[PDB]
Amino acid sequence: LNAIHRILMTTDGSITAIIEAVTQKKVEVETLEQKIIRADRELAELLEIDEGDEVNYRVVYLRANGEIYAKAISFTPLKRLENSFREDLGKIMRKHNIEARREIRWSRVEEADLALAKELGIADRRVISRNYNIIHRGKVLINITEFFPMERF
Amino acid sequence: LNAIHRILMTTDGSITAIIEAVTQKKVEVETLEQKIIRADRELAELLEIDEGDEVNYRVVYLRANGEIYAKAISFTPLKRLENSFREDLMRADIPIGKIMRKHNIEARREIRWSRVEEADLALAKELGIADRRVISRNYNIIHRGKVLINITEFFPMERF
Repeated sequence: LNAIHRILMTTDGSITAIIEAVTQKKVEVETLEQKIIRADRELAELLEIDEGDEVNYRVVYLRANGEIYAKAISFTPLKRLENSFREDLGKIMRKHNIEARREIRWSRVEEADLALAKELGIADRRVISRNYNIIHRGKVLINITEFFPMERF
Repeated sequence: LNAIHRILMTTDGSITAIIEAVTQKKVEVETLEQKIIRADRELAELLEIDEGDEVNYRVVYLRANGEIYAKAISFTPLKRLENSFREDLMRADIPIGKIMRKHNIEARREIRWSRVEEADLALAKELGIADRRVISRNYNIIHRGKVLINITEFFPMERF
């Protein structure tokens, strides 16, 4: 673990700002899936909503230079969206002046299922992964899981 | 400019966490001073409060080893605080970040400057630095649409 790796392991700051500072390039987001799904029991618990509530499920790459620096999976309860914010669905957040806090649930170094390894196009299969909530008006607004290919940082 | 300097320039995460990661040492926060001041015109404007309103003024060091990795200067209008938040601030030894976590403060940030300078002789002596370049930043923490805290931070580039 180098110094960037260790900052990634512990930070509660924007991961896009870190990527932009490291690469000195703007992050480009590619959406790989976006679906409305119904929350099961465990997802309902995580998002503090009722089982069967609608949740926006999104999978993305964050690119910088032209390489993938993160893969990110998010769950956003629709019940929780202001009507403007809903039609739009971090860029949505600075744009709407959203006040929130971040709750880092876990972070870890791991391999890196062979699927993910091939997807990201990495030789060294070590990734940092983390999970956090974005808390707005005292409730989970978004739960985010992120994967950082270590050899890229 | 290295990657860590550039991270420091833009980050909205805990500077305490970043220093502990870079050094792999625990940081100790020293509150050098905490005072009550009355806002003059420029402060009242910075904080959008009334001239004469009471402001908590706090100067802090982040040390890792025995070396200063950051100096932070904060202004916090006392009227903008709930009772228990205010008392925690008055306790003086509880870092601002911890106070906000403890009270579940939701916020956003507005950066006012983030730049490389250009440290005068006194700040250089104060930090104990040969190369005088520092990252200087200033931002407001906005809560409930108002300025909760204005924070200035100096990081000696030498230590990173």
